[PDB]
Amino acid sequence: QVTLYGTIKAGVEVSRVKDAGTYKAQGGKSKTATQIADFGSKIGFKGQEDLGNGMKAIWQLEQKASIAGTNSGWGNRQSFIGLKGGFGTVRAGNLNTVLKDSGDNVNAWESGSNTEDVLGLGTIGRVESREISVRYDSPVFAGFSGSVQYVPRDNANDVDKYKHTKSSRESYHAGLKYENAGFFGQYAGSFAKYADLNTDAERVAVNTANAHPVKDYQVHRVVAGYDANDLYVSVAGQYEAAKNNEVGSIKGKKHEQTQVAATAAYRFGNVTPRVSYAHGFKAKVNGVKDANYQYDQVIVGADYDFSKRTSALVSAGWLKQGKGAGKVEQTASMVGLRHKF
Ligand SMILES: [Cs+]
Ligand SMILES: [Cs+]
Ligand SMILES: [Cs+]
Repeated sequence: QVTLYGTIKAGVEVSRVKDAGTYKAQGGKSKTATQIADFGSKIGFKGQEDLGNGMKAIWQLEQKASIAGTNSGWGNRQSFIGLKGGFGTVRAGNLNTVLKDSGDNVNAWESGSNTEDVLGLGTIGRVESREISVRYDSPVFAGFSGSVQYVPRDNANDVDKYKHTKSSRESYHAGLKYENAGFFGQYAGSFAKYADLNTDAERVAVNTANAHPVKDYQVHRVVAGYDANDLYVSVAGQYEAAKNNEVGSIKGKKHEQTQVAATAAYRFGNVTPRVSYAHGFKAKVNGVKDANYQYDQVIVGADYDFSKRTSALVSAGWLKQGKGAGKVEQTASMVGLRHKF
């Protein structure tokens, strides 16, 4: 058995930015942008084969396939080969991170790439990635499951494979989840002894232009709530910390940020109204308070389910980043359609 699957999703987004620094027009306000945008349409192929003993071969090849014609590539969304059995599941390939998977219970919103941070809880998801890795996922037992995942040094830095001149960027990913009676709680995190961040505090490839080497890179996320009975509520707490590891005056000093997020939704027949709030507290950068990283956002909207596979989508969002006259405000709304096949 071999299956074709995917999601086609798109809409029109209206957005405005209030940034004193970049816009001379009155009040620091940009013009209003109106755009047809793909929301992340994708297409996949997957299969499994019973090997006879409660064991199965599994594989998946998933790709970005925006209906705007902007992606190219195979295997650039989660794609793997593995084996599943009484023992649980083992997979190797371009795999979601345990943090990336936990992101499903944090940020349910659909948007284009341009509005990811205002029509979605983009910022909290900055720690989420796909990685060339191996992963183990346990069976569920007494409502408990866990995952363990690893990125090899020579996958994190191909160039240095034979010369171990740069310190290793290998990383560890792990998670622990409990479901019972509509209640859920999970822990997800990662650790990298050495890593590299851009200024937005996403991880980037070693030797990327303006990458900032760090050491002791750790992320911790806790999410909890209730999902059942037409009611959805969740709350997430995230902690990110590292040491400056770039050679210079600031080497060894502490970076850190705490983020939180909350979503609630109710199902009214075919309509699901939803609201989300998130907050980034002031970061510590080289051991000093930095309110450029602080943010506050709120998103409201609704899905209308024409069918189990097809929804109309609407949302509106209001985001504030930084403090004072350096601050950026983004407002946006969209309307959209989603079809899962
Ligand atoms: Cs998205
Ligand atoms: Cs991300
Ligand atoms: Cs990556």
